[PDB]
Amino acid sequence: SLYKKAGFYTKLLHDGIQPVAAIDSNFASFTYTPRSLPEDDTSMAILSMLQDMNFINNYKIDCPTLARFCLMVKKGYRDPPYHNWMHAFSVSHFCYLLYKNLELTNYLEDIEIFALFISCMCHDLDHRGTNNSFQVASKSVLAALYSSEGSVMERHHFAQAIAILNTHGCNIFDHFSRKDYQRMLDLMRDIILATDLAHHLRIFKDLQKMAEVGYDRNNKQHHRLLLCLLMTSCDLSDQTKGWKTTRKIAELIYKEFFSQGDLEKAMGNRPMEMMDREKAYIPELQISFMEHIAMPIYKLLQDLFPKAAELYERVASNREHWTKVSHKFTIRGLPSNNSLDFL
Amino acid sequence: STSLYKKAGFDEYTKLLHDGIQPVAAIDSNFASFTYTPRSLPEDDTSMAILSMLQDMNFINNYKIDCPTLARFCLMVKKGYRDPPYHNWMHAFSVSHFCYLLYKNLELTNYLEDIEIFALFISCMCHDLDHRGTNNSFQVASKSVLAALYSSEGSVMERHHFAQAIAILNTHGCNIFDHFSRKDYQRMLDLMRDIILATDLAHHLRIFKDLQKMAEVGYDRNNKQHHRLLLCLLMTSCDLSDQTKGWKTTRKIAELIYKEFFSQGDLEKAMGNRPMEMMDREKAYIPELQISFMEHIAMPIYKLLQDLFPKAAELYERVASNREHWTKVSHKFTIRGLPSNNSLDFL
Ligand SMILES: C[C@@H](c1ccc(C(F)(F)F)cc1)n1nc(CC(F)(F)F)c2c(=O)[nH]c(=O)[nH]c21
Ligand SMILES: C[C@@H](c1ccc(C(F)(F)F)cc1)n1nc(CC(F)(F)F)c2c(=O)[nH]c(=O)[nH]c21
Ligand SMILES: [Mg+2]
Ligand SMILES: [Mg+2]
Ligand SMILES: [Zn+2]
Ligand SMILES: [Zn+2]
Repeated sequence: SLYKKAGFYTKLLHDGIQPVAAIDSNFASFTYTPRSLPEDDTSMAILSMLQDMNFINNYKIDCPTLARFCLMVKKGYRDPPYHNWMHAFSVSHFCYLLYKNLELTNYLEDIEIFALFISCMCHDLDHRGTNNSFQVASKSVLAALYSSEGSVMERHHFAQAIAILNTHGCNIFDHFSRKDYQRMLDLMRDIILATDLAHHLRIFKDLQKMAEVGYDRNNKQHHRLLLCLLMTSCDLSDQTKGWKTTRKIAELIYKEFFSQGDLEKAMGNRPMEMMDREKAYIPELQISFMEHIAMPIYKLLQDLFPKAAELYERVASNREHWTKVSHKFTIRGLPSNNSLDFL
Repeated sequence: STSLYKKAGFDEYTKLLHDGIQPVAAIDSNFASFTYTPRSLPEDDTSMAILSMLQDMNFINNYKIDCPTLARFCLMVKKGYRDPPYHNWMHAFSVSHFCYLLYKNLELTNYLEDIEIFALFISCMCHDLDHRGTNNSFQVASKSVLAALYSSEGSVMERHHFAQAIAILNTHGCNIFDHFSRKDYQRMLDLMRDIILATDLAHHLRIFKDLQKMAEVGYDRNNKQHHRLLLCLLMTSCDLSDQTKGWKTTRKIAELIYKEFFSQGDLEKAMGNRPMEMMDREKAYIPELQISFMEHIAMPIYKLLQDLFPKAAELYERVASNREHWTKVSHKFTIRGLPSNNSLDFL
């Protein structure tokens, strides 16, 4: 359960901004797997995506400040199996896919799309590989600061994002008007807080009604709800990839969750069944997660954007794959080597 | 028709700064005492009294606040309250005055940061902005625009009060803190959000055990959570401070509270719903409701305050004394709801 922080540029300045097709001919496709990109190329890909969406030119972002900000955000992640920089990078890449494939500019303002992308980059900053309930249980300084207001980790992720903006030479919004600077902070706060599953559960009925009635671009609340839905669709986007990606991400998720369970046991507390390597049956847990959490989010996305149909179909297909592979997975927890390759 | 409460305008200035800011002793020699009843000050003098309190606490000088901006901000906040019997500007003014009394009598500068005390006072002025004379449950039942915006997160009215405070700061010529650094401006917004949200009784009940733990172990001025808990406790003590005044005040405030609550109950009945017993003029027995409110909500707040600040003992004693007064009333009060003339002057 020990996950380290790497700390407390010239390559990016020389050729950090590349045409996205040079990264991969399939880079702007829903079939691209951003985890296939070497970690050392991810900062360049972030700048390339911001350039391709034209935010660097439109918002007059200083490229050296943007390169420093990207490197700070990357260094802001610890190394647990799942909640690491490669996860934030892949969530950011999905936001870019939504911009490139769906007609986002016809639903949201440019500033809202920009905040969604930056929020994707920052949304799990300084994650400890433990959930909100663990923060409360371990009586952590994060729980001491935020538990009374809800969403302990998410309030921390936003605080970490603000701390990077306040670091000398990293403020990518430095030249914005006081009104636009504040608008960015408010959007980042709302979007990052939307990543707490408890928040999604509380607003589900309202997202359901928005898709039922129809998206109204003149309704400010519809913009807020859509941003919440888009953010959760980016956070769960590993489930929209191929079966091999889904299988590997289950391995990473459960290695992280089971380490939390082991730590709770060492503290003399009984963990939730899903975090207990002695009780959890991964295929059943993943089928339930896909049915209750991921599939409804992508079905809502399909209802608002017809071009998103393939995402829901992929999630449903990955759910069916777990049922078919469960006959070969006869154990609780993970195998001795923590790998699901045998499936 | 008694549920219709108007806004004076939409979401007296030159006159407010003509003779300069008044020293508090010129307003009243008893202005900084726990025996002062701020509801006695004429409503037209309240904006000047707010500036006078900010000047006496040295916030205008220490933060170099622009006096015309502060005068406009004060007038916008005052105009931001509707006219229900209890949740009107005189309540926000009285709550702000109590904050000032805590500053003067409990020497808060030895427990909290200057910016925290400043945010507490501003939050007191703004904490019930645009109140409709209804509770949070009513917003959900009436399917209001406020419930549509905030019901999932709880504290519907309190999130609205904070939003209204922010809208005033965003009005041209009303941003009293726009010269603050980005870090300090954010600190002020976070403090105002937390302090206003602490006025939801459900929030107070959730943090109650932690407030008791803090009072038991002892306040630590180096502990950030202790500062946050203390701000919540002080805000709740300001919000219920009418109970620390004389019996005449407690009796009048019961009249105002129940006129407001019963109008909500009548409105719920007109909507085909059965309201809470405390809001139903046909079921409510005011002396017992007030004894319960005092014993289970108000007295524990002033007891925690006394535990943390010995000089606050007189506040707890006064609240306990007003509770004993309701026990005396319960043996000479034979009606449900309020009398037909809506007056408790028969007491
Ligand atoms: C951290 C958590 C989680 C984060 C965020 C949201 C929200 F944004 F929707 F609220 C929900 C859930 N999470 N993430 C995955 C991986 C992913 F599916 F994303 F590929 C999984 C998973 O496979 N099984 C789980 O029981 N929880 C999982
Ligand atoms: C609006 C409510 C109320 C506000 C705020 C808080 C918290 F901040 F503590 F949470 C609790 C309770 N409230 N206010 C009073 C008047 C006062 F006592 F303040 F003089 C009363 C009352 O006499 N009886 C009640 O049943 N509820 C009352
Ligand atoms: Mg998260
Ligand atoms: Mg209130
Ligand atoms: Zn995430
Ligand atoms: Zn109040």
